[PDB]
Parts: sequence; C-alpha cells; structure tokens
Amino acid sequence: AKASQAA
Amino acid sequence: NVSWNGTNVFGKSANLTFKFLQSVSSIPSGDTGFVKFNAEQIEQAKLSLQSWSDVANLTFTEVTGNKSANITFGNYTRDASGNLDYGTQAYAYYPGNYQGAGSSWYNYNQSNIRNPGSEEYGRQTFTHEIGHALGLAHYNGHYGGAPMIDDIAAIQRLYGANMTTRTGDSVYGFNSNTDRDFYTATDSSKALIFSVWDAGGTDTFDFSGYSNNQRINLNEGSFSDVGGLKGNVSIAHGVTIENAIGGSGNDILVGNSADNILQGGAGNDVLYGGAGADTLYGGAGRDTFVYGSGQDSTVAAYDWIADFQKGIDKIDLSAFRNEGQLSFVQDQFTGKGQEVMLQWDAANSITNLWLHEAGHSSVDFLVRIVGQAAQSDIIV
Ligand SMILES: [Ca+2]
Ligand SMILES: [Ca+2]
Ligand SMILES: [Ca+2]
Ligand SMILES: [Ca+2]
Ligand SMILES: [Ca+2]
Ligand SMILES: [Ca+2]
Ligand SMILES: [Ca+2]
Ligand SMILES: [Cl-]
Ligand SMILES: [Cl-]
Ligand SMILES: [Cl-]
Ligand SMILES: [Cl-]
Ligand SMILES: [Zn+2]
Ligand SMILES: [Zn+2]
Repeated sequence: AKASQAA
Repeated sequence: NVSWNGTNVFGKSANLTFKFLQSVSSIPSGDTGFVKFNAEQIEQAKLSLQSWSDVANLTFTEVTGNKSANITFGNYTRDASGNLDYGTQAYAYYPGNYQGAGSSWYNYNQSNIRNPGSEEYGRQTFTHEIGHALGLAHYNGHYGGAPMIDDIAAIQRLYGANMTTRTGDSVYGFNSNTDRDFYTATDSSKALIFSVWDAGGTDTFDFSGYSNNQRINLNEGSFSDVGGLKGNVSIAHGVTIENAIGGSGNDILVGNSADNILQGGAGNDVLYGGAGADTLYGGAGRDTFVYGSGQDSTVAAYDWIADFQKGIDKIDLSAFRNEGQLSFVQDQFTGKGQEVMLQWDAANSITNLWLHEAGHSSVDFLVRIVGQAAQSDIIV
C-alpha cells in the first residue's frame, strides 16, 4: 500500500 | 482506518521506532540508486516526527544497526530500469506487517529533498510522508511544514490526542515561546502556515510584526488570514486560544466565547470580543469595538475597553436594531427599553456604557471604558 507525493 | 495498532483501532497510543537506513538490499517500490539521509535531512525529519508526536500520543525512538524499525527513511535516485529519475518526489508505505511497511522514500535528485531545511517543500514532504507511514490516507510560494487541521484530527482519532503539549501560556507567531520553527516568525518577511495544537493555558496569537491587513479569528476550527496570505493559520479542533495581537495594518480580530484580550495595534481595526468578559485595546488608529448581541457583555461578565479614544474610536451597537434601534439617553432610562447611556464615574475616570434591552426587567448589558466617550462615538 503505497502513497505518492506530488513533485 | 489502518494504524500501527491494527485496523479500526481508535484512540490507542503507540510507541514507535524509526531508522535512517544506511544501506538496503532492495527498495520495495523497485526504484534503485539508494542514498542514505544526509545530516540536514536527519534534523528536518526529526522535526517532522516531533510535529506529529506534539499532537498525538506517539513516541518515536531512533534505532540503528540491524534493528528493525516501524518507520524508515532513505533516498533513491534511479528507476527499476537503472535510469536517472529526476522527476518524482517521494512516497511512503502504510503501517502493516508486510515487507516495507512504514518505509518512506525520497528522490535525492530533487534539491528540495536534499535541502529540506532551506527548501520548504522538502520539510513538508517529510511531514506528509510520515503521516502516511502512520496510517493517514488522503500560499504565495511557501509550504506549511507541520500537520494541518484535518490531519491533526485524523491522527488524534487513530492514536489519541496529546494533552501534555504546550499546557503553559503559549505565544504563536512573533515573540513565540514554542521552540517550533513552524509556529515562529522572526521578522516580517517570514510567512506563517500552521494549524495550532495547544493543550492548556492562556495563549496568544501574536501577529504584531506584519503590516498587511489581517483577519485573525480565535474560534476553534476557524481560519485566519495572516501576514498577507489567506487561510494560512487555523486553530485545531479541541483547542482554545485566548488572546490576539494585530499588526500595523487595518485588521479584524474576532474573539471566541472565552475571555479574550485583543490588541489591534496601529491601523484602523475592528475588534469583536464575542461572548465572555473581554479586554479590548484598539491601539493607535480609528478602531471599532463591535457588539453583536446583549450576551456579548453581560453585567456578570462585562467587557473592558481599556484605551478608548473619544472622537476617534467607535463602538458599534447597530446589531441591536433587529429588536428596535437604540435610543441614546442622557442620564436616565425611561423603562421603555432599547436605550443606551454613557455614565461617567469622575472619581475613577471610567465611562460605563449601559444598554437596556426591551424585555429585560433589569439593565443587563455593560461595557466599561477606561477613558471618556461621547454620544457621537456610539453607532446605533
Ligand atoms: Ca498553551
Ligand atoms: Ca488556551
Ligand atoms: Ca492593526
Ligand atoms: Ca470573548
Ligand atoms: Ca488600531
Ligand atoms: Ca484607536
Ligand atoms: Ca465579550
Ligand atoms: Cl530528459
Ligand atoms: Cl463568541
Ligand atoms: Cl494608526
Ligand atoms: Cl490614534
Ligand atoms: Zn497524503
Ligand atoms: Zn516560508
């Protein structure tokens, strides 16, 4: 379960 | 609703470990080119951890060597193909028992990641990634470095609120005693972006160092427009802030049901104490002290206006029109109601503003004023 932060 | 305590487990504290990885056998996402945290990243990550433990019942203890950790930190630089990745930012894995649970990963090719102490997005990214590693699911070029209002509520739902934090008389903004960078402004060029958590004491929003027109609201859960930004300051649910100080701009200070001390500073300010016994200082300038109902200043808990300027400041009683515009009376009430009188106490140099509302058998509204006031200062 992975959440990505916006660049 | 996943937390380190399991699924749908609410209001339960956690003691967690964290680790700055020095090497890896693999990164769970498949990215490659591992690089360990540098000294600045380490300091800023600990500050982010602290901003979480401040608001919820979490304790963080660093481990090293081969010890496993709940939360880990590491950088990557390349994708699974071995090609340079200069485009992505960061990611984190939710709590669990699976491989990589709680791990957080950041792109070392981003300057904001390498330099989170001088590039605000880097610190915000740490805070945000840690939030996910704890179980959370989801301003003019600046970025808030600490948890904001909704995340404070969410994290407290999971782990319980930390009622030991800043239980003394705390000052946020200028002249801060918080020892938190995100609650502290050292000069007027510093932007404030925060949601305050505070567990006790008599506290102040000191935004005195700005010249912008500000809107400062002390109501729990409400947003303020501070230092020229909009909605950059809020008060978390469950928190009472008592006092506010505006800057040299034309400000609006809105009190809450508590007893508030409001200082407008220079500029032409509007001060609204609301319920409770408030003490109001308009400061230099043409200020207006606003009363929205008889409950704002009952005799049993009356406001003081401590620096009123006759001929310059105003007291706004226009809200009382809704039951009939107030009539000003010189030295006696008629008994008919909807009347207001200024009564001078020559011995103490205090003007008592008495307001008799229709339907009241006694005169139940009083504002005491340190200084003289004239009928023409009162807006009816
Ligand atoms: Ca406090
Ligand atoms: Ca308080
Ligand atoms: Ca002001
Ligand atoms: Ca109040
Ligand atoms: Ca003023
Ligand atoms: Ca004034
Ligand atoms: Ca009041
Ligand atoms: Cl390219
Ligand atoms: Cl109120
Ligand atoms: Cl002024
Ligand atoms: Cl003045
Ligand atoms: Zn998120
Ligand atoms: Zn900033």
